Amino acid sequence: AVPYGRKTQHTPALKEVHILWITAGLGCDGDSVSITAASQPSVEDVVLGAIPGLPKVHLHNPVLAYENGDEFMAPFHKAARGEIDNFVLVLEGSIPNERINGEGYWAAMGTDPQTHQPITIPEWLDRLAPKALAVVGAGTCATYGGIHAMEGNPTGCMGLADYLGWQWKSRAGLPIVNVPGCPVQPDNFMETLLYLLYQLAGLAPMIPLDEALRPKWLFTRTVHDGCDRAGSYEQAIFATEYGNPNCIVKLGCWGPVVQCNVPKRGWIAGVGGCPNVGGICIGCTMPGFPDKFMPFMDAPPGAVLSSNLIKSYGPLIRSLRKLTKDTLNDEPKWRHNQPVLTTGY
Amino acid sequence: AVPYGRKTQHTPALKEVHILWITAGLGCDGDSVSITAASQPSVEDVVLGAIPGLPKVHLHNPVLAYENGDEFMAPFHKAARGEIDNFVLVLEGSIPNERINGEGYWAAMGTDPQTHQPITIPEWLDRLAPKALAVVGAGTCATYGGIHAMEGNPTGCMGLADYLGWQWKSRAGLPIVNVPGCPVQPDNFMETLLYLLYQLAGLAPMIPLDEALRPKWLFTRTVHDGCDRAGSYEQAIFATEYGNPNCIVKLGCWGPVVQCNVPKRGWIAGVGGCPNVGGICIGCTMPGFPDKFMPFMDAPPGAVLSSNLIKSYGPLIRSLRKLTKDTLNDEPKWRHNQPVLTTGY
Amino acid sequence: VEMNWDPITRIVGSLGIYTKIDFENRRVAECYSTSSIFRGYSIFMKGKDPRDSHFITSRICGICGDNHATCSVYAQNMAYGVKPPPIADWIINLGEAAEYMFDHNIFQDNLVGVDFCEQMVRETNPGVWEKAKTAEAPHAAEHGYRTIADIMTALNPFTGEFYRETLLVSRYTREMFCLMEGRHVHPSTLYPGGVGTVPTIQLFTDYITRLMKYVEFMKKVVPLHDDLFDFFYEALPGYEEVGRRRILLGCWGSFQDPNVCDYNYRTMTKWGRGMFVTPGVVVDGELLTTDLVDINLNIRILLGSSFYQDWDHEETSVKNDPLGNAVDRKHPWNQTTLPRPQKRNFGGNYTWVMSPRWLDKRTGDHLALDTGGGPIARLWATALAGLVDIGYIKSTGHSVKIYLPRTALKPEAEFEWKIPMWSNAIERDRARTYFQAYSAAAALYFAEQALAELHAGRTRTFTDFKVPDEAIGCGFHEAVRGVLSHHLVIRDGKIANYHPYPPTPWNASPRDIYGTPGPYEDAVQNTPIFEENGPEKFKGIDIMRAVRSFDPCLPCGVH
Ligand code: NFU
Ligand code: SF4
Ligand code: SF4
Ligand code: SF4
Ligand code: SF4
Ligand code: SF4
Ligand code: SF4
Repeated sequence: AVPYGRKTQHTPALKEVHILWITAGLGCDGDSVSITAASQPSVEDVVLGAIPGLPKVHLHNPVLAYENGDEFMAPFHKAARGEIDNFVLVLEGSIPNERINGEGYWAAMGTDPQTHQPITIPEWLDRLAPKALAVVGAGTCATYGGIHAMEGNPTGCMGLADYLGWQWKSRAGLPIVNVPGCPVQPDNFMETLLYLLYQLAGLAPMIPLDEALRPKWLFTRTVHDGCDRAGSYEQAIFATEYGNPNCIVKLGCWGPVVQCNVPKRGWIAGVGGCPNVGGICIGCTMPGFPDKFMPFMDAPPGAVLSSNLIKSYGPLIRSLRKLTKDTLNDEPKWRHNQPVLTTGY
Repeated sequence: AVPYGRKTQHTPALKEVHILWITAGLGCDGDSVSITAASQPSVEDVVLGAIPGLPKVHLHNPVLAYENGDEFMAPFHKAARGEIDNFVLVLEGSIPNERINGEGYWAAMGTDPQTHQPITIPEWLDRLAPKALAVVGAGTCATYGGIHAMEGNPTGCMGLADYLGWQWKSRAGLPIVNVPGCPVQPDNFMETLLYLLYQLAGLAPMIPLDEALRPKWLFTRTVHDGCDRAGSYEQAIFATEYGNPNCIVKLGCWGPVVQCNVPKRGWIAGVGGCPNVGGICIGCTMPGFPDKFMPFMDAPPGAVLSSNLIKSYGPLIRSLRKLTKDTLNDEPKWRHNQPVLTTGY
Repeated sequence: VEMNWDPITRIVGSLGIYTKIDFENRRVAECYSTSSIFRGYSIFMKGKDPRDSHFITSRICGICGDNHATCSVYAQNMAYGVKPPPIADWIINLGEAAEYMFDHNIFQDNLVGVDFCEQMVRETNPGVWEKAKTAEAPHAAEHGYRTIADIMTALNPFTGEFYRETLLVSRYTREMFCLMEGRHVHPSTLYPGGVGTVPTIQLFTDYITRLMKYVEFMKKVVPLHDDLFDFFYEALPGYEEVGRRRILLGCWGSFQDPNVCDYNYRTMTKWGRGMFVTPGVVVDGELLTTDLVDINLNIRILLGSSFYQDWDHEETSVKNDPLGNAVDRKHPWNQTTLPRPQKRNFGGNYTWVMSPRWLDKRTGDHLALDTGGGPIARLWATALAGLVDIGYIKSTGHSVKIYLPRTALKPEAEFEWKIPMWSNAIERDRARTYFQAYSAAAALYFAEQALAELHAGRTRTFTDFKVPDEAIGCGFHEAVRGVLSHHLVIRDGKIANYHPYPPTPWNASPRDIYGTPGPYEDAVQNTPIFEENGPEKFKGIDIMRAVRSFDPCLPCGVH
């Protein structure tokens, strides 16, 4: 009864995988909420294993989980002991500085019966991190510290690299995987997770990351490289007020120097965006975010130099486009309802 | 039993509307097949009145029609007998010159109930157009003559405005409504069609159109002003072969002088397009199409000029941005797990 | 018996519920709620440019951030003395309406729904499952589910037909949202003085097209949930008692009228009224205020049970409002957050969540006003006002009339939400579904207004402004989970003080100095135990159904 063609069905190198999702870092749960917007692939696509041949995925995420309280945490505590040999660690939110304390906590999950003492995020990390197949950073907070690692913050928090080391490799040789963004672009994360499910199954090579440990195929090109308002930039036409359809670099957009794919990719099903729809890029996917971008609605100094640049040839190269567009908005002479044919036949 | 909300529902100026869709032009039915792909609004959305307060829609289109043959042509014949008043005439395909014949025909749809001869496209237009509430051209063939009004074509065909006259008006005051594109972009047409359904219900002003009888809000801006490769254009980075992610003007793209929203808008549900995904723009929405654009894969003459010029400041501004991006890939110094906080708090 | 669950899942943020429950009598003696995350927005916001507020405050939460951005942009509008073009606030309303439609739908049928699904009911009340199979749903004609037991199975996570569907519904409602505000949850096109969204006939076409699909979906979902909730009222007579409290409801208004709103503190009384969700404190079955200035001045943040040192000896910044009124010290405008990290102890100090209360001028009481969800608080206030006349939404006095016109496959529908007589867990959840129809209804009206502005040609979307060297500002806006306020202070052209107070902060708060319980506590205390299990395997679903009714959101709660 075993149908010919099942021979195309090859068992994954890793039969199953556990995804331990810590949302109790310093942050909102925006990256968890965001990924439920994905379609390429969707989050139910991944759990129900819509794409065959990949490891069976077990998703342990507080926001969606069926288990509750102490039973939800049970898989977390088990892995800590070394009982689990197939879990990837996902952090969402930044890592608090607990050394500046103290007899308290900035962030925590799992009150523990060991002493009736809440575990801190730093304890969880170097408890699970060195036993994991891979550690994933979900959101600019967990990757680089983000908005909460702002100048003047009380917690003195940081990203996963700050805490573990930028050269830190997992027990399976996988460097820290950083998927930045605030929040993470839905498809971006699901593309990266899917890539990891492929790599672990044996069907793909080591995930190509960059120096900041970002997925190359998502974060190499800059925002400006994919912005459709870039025409009006070349032609020296810059928006005077928000809402205008032209380039908004003088209005706050850091797009020319930020590594993000949103304008090119869209936010949800091609719909959303930032500067391509009149929202200035505030550089939310960068390590320097947000301090190296504020005040947001001010022009980037670099833009000021390049904006003020005199492109003399501008208005006449803008002329032949006009002149050429006019010859192209008129039909050839042989299109008429006259008694004789004049096409050339 | 009438609820208060009913006061919000208003009766459309025109209670019902017929759309007579003559596909028997020198066309290929691609514009018809195309609008089935739309979703904003969908064809079945219009047919079932998803949006309240609009004229009841009876769509008479051969590709979808339940009715067959003589029953399908019934409402057509009845409208040429002046026995139908609220119908909109849509044409798809080029209008042929039947004056260089002769016995026979280039194109025919119905059959003459008396002479029992095929009815030519010009004959259908004379009987229907002056009675129609509005005359809509669907596709570049029906608007400007399109690919079939090419140099050397045996039928000597043309577009609506050519046959009926550029300042032609219906008996409701509406000018010829040209919707260019080869094929028409799915949501482009349904939006035009939807606008007309709003106007007839007296819920919106006359359809704003340009001197070529194109909807303004759809065909004002050029391909270029909405191309997410414009970025690589401004930074003078042009592809030299075809699978290349940067500007392709040197390879055939007419985007800078072509009026179309495709790259900005996507093809279907934001997914496709032309130069934005690596397919040169061949100006298929322009009166000059296709003759003024051939050969397609040769770079347009006006292109050679533009590309050379901006090779000047290209290098500097590129390195300015690369250096700035470097600074942005570095976190602020106050992110670390040291014993003492250094954030400012 | 000491039964506690921490962290609580299927909510946003890390929450912990510790309790003392009397099994022998089926009662909950005490209760104590606690968060575990502190980020300190009020702290690092100080000294920053005011123009950055809405971008930063949006990150307060990953599910409702657009509400803070909106609420923040409201306040800057006040401070900078600027009124954005009329079309810009229609756009912002259309965006926020989609935010309601998205959030309540994802939360109702994917987070709180799991509490009602087969798998849970067959782990909590194996008997009720047996009962459920033979109960035919009163509205199977509208939602196609024959029995309540079928509906329940349709909610099993990932396998349930309706579970999987609402995920889809949360995507195109977010698409809608993104058409108006750029991206979700943190907006990109929102600014003080207007928006960056380009108004075209396409923009409103793509929104209306998706809206109509959400409307028809609600014709199915309203009856679908009434039947499931009416069931528990019939299945377990008295269950109404679970998660109930005195009618202590807050509603600080929602969608705004550019015809009237100029964003001045003085005229704030007036255009406070004409908001398409009437603001007001309801207490209890009775309605006190039509005025936000009235309700604004009476807000006090207490600290009986929180990890802060209190700002006794910290300098005030605002003594009077822009209209001369007196301003309190424990009011957010004059608040100073001193974070005090310390060991947990439910005797006195056990939560990062402060204890906001309200002041009744009539009685001198500082009651723990709640939102309930808070689509429940919202609907209650508007019904009484009898002030909103939108057609799609109409206020009588005894109720509010929600009308949804004919879609492609269904005819008209009207949903009259009558005052529930009770403020319980189920009636909350019942309210959440009804407000989704409210949002969809309201959104239909805003789309009209917007198109007029567009057809008129008035398409400017931004009005220029200047940042004052000395100013104050208040933002009032109903978030998804209820009342949301943003109090801003500007000194030396910089942010001197900024405190956002979302709905959760109230609901999750502990008891004030006066010792009045935290809005969960009182609701989770008065909560009976209709459960069918004893402590040993007992998972305590009845308390969870109570906390989740409030629609908790701990990032908003501590910020
Ligand atoms: N809705 C909502 Fe939030 Ni995560 C709350 N509570 C707030 O403004
Ligand atoms: S990166 Fe942004 S969305 Fe994600 S946890 Fe941080 S503030 Fe939230
Ligand atoms: S709006 Fe931004 S990304 Fe777009 S072309 Fe301008 S500076 Fe570049
Ligand atoms: S602000 Fe910039 S980096 Fe952030 S999602 Fe938008 S385009 Fe990307
Ligand atoms: S405009 Fe193009 S798609 Fe339409 S009939 Fe002509 S050749 Fe076919
Ligand atoms: S590929 Fe074409 S439309 Fe695109 S930026 Fe280049 S010349 Fe312009
Ligand atoms: S070839 Fe040009 S005009 Fe035609 S669909 Fe493509 S972008 Fe539009």
